[PDB]
Formats: sequence, structure tokens, C-alpha cells
Amino acid sequence: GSSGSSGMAAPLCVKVEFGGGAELLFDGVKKHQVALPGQEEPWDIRNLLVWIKKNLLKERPELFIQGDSVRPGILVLINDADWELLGELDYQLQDQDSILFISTLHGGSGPSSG
Repeated sequence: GSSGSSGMAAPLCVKVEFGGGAELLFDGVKKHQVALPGQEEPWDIRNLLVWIKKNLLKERPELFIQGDSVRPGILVLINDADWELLGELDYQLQDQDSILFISTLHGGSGPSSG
């Protein structure tokens, strides 16, 4: 089947930034340039995870995120706006969109010595 259809969306780019501690899980960097591929369907947070969990995320996911969704501690923010109000997984990233990922769970702190 040649010359079937034509119209493959183009690759979108998004600026991902992680607070303190999480950045380490990603080449230890404050800002990370992401470039998602192009397809018939727009890159939605749901999928985005799979990428940021593999492509970006260099360390074990179970540590940063668990599953297609962000851990119960990792708070994300799309364009300075809780992804909750927009769309935890319903949102569909288009382009020039900046995604923030902060970690407020891994805070090993208890019995002090010094």
C-alpha cells in the first residue's frame, strides 16, 4: 500500500524542570530540553510520563514515579498551574509548553546526631 495517507504531526518540544533532589534522577540538571515525536494524537501527560520515565529519567522510576502516573508525592505544574485543574492525564501537551516536576516525599530526616 503506497501513497495511502499523508499528515504525520511534527515533533513538539517542551522544557522540563525539576526542583531540588529530583534533578539528580535526570542527569542532575535544573532544566531539560524535551523533544517529543509527531503522531496522529497529541502528546498527553499520560504518555509524556512513559518518555520522561525512560528517555529523561536515567535512574529507577519506582524512585521518581510509579506507573503511567506521577507518584503521590511528585507534584507537577504545567505552565505554572497545577495539572490537576488543567488535566492530570486528560491534558494534551502541544508545544513550547514547560512542565515542572517537584518531589515532596523523599525527605529522609529524623534522628539527628550533629
